[PDB]
Amino acid sequence: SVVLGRQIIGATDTAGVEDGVKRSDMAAQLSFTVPIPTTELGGIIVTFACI
Amino acid sequence: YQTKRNVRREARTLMGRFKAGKLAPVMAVPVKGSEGGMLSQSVSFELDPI
Repeated sequence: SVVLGRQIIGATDTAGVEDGVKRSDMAAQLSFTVPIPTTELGGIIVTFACI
Repeated sequence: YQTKRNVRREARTLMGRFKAGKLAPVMAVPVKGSEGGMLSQSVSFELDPI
């Protein structure tokens, strides 16, 4: 699990400066390394990614 | 019976707008009889573009 970071990009044109227009960008990275459990009949490893 | 045995906990986060020049209330924490402890409050400020 992780909480997304934030970066703010602000407009510079006249309309953006007066009104104060800005954007929020969110991104994250996740990775793991685990051993596979050996079984006589095998199995299926299903991965999920939920926001 | 008026002695501390257990504890309470409150965590209120609020957002709003208040006009300048006005004594605007923001929060009201209740305190009952025979109670005490620590209170920590924080308020941010952000004005419209000038």
